[PDB]
Amino acid sequence: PAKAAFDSLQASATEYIGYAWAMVVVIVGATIGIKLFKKFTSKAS
Amino acid sequence: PAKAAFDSLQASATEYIGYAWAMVVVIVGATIGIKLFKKFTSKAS
Repeated sequence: PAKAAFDSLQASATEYIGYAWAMVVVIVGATIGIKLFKKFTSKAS
Repeated sequence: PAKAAFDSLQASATEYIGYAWAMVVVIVGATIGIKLFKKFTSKAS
């Protein structure tokens, strides 16, 4: 029982890591994009 | 008669001790296993 329990728990943890990574990638890309747009547009002009 | 009676009684008691020990070993192993699984899985996560 411990075998299956721990294996399923690890698999679920890995999937959750995957979804979390996708979401943080999206969020971080958006925030760095807005910051870079602000900085470049402000300084270059 | 007392010789045989007491010897048979002691032998039967010893066998009963054996079966009882086997059963308690199984039960205690199971309960400690479930408790340890709960504790480790809860804390480690």
